[PDB]
Amino acid sequence: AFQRPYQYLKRFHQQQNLDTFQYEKGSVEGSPEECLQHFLIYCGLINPSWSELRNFAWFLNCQLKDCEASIFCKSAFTGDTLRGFKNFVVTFMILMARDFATPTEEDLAPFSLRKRWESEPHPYVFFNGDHMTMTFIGFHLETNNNGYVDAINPSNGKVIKKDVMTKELFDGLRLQRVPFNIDFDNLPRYEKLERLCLALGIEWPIDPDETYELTTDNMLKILAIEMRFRCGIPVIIMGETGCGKTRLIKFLSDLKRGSVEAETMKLVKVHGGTTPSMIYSKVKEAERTAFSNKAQHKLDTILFFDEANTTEAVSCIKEILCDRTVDGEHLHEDSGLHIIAACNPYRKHSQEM
Repeated sequence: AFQRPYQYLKRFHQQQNLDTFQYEKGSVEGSPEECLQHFLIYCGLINPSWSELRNFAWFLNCQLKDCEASIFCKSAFTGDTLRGFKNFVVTFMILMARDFATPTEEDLAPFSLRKRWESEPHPYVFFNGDHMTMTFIGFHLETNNNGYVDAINPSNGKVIKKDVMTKELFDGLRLQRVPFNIDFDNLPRYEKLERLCLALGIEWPIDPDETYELTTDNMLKILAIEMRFRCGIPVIIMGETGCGKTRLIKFLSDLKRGSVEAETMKLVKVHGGTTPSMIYSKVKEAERTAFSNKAQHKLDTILFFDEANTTEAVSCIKEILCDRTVDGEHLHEDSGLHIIAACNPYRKHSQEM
């Protein structure tokens, strides 16, 4: 997980071609401090933790794994004019990592002060695992006067990521007919559902509930959640009780299961009275249910914690997924279970209130 992004970014540091195959499964020469510094500099954070670097590492790992899952490298080999694409890839991965995991009264400074909201760009590109294409939601591309293409956002304008790549990649992908710059504010329900099921790696798209209007921001948040618990990053959703959260991942799980009538979404209401024993019991029972579902259907269940902040056991809600442990026993990485939690924001009342 820490190796492959290191192998790519070490060669990305000094501008060099990468047409030679990578992932040799053996450790090439590498030193601790050089890779540590390289991960530090390209992350954006000036004072990052170790968890943030781990999160960036797993995100790059999962993104490169998606890249090798598709046949883009093989198509580059067989078409013989597709290189330099990986440079645009890696630049965009830095961009979405900066969109993902670089956060930032005198006592709510760490908690209430939220430097980033949903009123920020979400340029989202995924290499789907079920198919051999790529999909884009949440951003637009526009050509510039220096021969390159810049990224712009809806409702405003922005000049992020100047000087990305040349025109040969654009010509190649236009030959491959991949949906670049598709605006989802004027697309019908069937096509948006097809794109969503293409992105989540879901086969045989079936409508679970037509009444669930699925906006562009809904693409962004659903795919962010799925990406978060695909790459292994803990899923904590800092949305107010106003925002629709339970319905969101209920819809996600309903699509994920497809047509089975088993129990795939376990909704645990977290609450002030949630003693730690409550949490371990619920997680263990849902973990046995996860064994059953994975063994019988090759299907992944989800354990969703509602308002997982009012309890005094938020550390219990943290250990189950940050370091993969429940009540002091190492949870099984093979088991198969997506544990997500929804944490309420922090803000004082208005003084008159």
